[PDB]
Amino acid sequence: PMGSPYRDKITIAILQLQEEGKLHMMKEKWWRGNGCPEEESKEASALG
Amino acid sequence: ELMPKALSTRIVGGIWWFFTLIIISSYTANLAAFLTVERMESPIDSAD
Ligand SMILES: CCCCCCCC/C=C\CCCCCCCC(=O)O[C@@H](COC(=O)CCCCCCCCCCCCCCC)COP(=O)([O-])OCC[N+](C)(C)C
Ligand SMILES: CCCCCCCC/C=C\CCCCCCCC(=O)O[C@@H](COC(=O)CCCCCCCCCCCCCCC)COP(=O)([O-])OCC[N+](C)(C)C
Repeated sequence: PMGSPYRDKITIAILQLQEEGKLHMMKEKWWRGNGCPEEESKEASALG
Repeated sequence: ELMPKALSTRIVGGIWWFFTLIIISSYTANLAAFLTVERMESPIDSAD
């Protein structure tokens, strides 16, 4: 809210998590899903 | 052993040589992929 005693406590706390890397660990925990098998997965090409 | 003599038949001899040049060249370039068979790749490789 408009002036809170919990902004600066979290502002320091978010900076701790990306220093430890846990904001990157939780990033790779949810956004990483199936690899979405790429366009370079030809494996066969009968010329048509 | 039979070769075209008139220019009326050289272009038929000319284009058909260029046609069978690209057919055999596209055949050999693709058949390297199909004899080098990419093996069985069941889409689980580790615990990750
Ligand atoms: C009668 C047969 C059966 C009936 C069937 C009908 C067949 C009729 C045949 C053709 C009519 C049109 C067919 C469909 C249209 C494609 C053509 C075209 O659009 O332009 C093409 C021109 O490409 C060329 O120029 C090809 C000719 C090369 C010159 C050959 C000279 C050989 C002489 C040397 C001899 C040396 C002798 C040696 C001894 C001295 C390129 O354009 P495109 O990319 O193809 O167009 C795609 C559209 N797009 C651009 C948006 C993607
Ligand atoms: C190994 C020794 C053999 C010698 C033969 C040499 C023959 C002459 C060789 C090359 C001449 C043409 C060179 C340009 C081709 C580039 C691709 C292209 O443009 O396609 C485009 C349309 O297609 C065209 O606009 C080309 C139309 C002519 C095609 C027929 C040429 C063969 C001649 C027949 C006579 C057979 C032989 C005669 C004797 C019997 C498709 O669109 P694009 O690809 O997205 O556009 C990229 C354009 N770019 C790459 C230019 C930027």
